[PDB]
Amino acid sequence: GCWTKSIPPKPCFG
Amino acid sequence: IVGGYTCGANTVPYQVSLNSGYHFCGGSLINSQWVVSAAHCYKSGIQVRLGEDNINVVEGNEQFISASKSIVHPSYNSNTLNNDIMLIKLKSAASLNSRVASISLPTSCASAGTQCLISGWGNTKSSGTSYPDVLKCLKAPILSDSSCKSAYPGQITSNMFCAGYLEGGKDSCQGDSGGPVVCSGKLQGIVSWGSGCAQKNKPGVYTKVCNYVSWIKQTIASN
Ligand SMILES: [Ca+2]
Repeated sequence: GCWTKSIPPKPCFG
Repeated sequence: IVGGYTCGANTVPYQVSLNSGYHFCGGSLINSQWVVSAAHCYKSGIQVRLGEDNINVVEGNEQFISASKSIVHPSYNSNTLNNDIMLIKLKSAASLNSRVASISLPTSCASAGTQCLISGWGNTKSSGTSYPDVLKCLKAPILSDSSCKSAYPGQITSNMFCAGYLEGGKDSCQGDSGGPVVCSGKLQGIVSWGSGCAQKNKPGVYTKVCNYVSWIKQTIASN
């Protein structure tokens, strides 16, 4: 699924 | 970084680690007082760590400096990730040296096929989790708009580009966000997002820095 590449990941719309 | 290699100590001297009791994002030093990162890396209490190779051992030549300001692009959108760029001002100027140096901003955009260097302390696994001590590097080409839009229907704006390998196995990953994509000595991208990491036909998506040069300059001047 759609995720940012931070720790932790945040969702994106996808 | 999945499928990358050990950069070598201080070979990416503009690379910084953003720390809040743990490494959570990367960034790129653009002058002695300013770091470029991703807007989704925004939070209070950011410490910028410069001159790092092994982020889990203190050698004595690191500079740890708090962020005094973290300014997201005013049109950042956390749903679409459009305008995923942030400027961090350091509370004190960094001391530039062999291990701490700024990366040039672009004067023109890059093109499909251009090979770029992507770096970070992010996850090195596409399934499961492994976080490296030392900085990892990946050479990756900018992909065509067509490839990018096929991979991410409805999701790619003029402020994004895809870079990587459609076969999978090589990508930026969680912990790499905000870090540099450098092409011919210019900062052309910021690690932003993707559908997982290193998956077939799901290349990394990056903020297109060349679109923001005027905003960067104006924001630095105003703050
Ligand atoms: Ca260290």
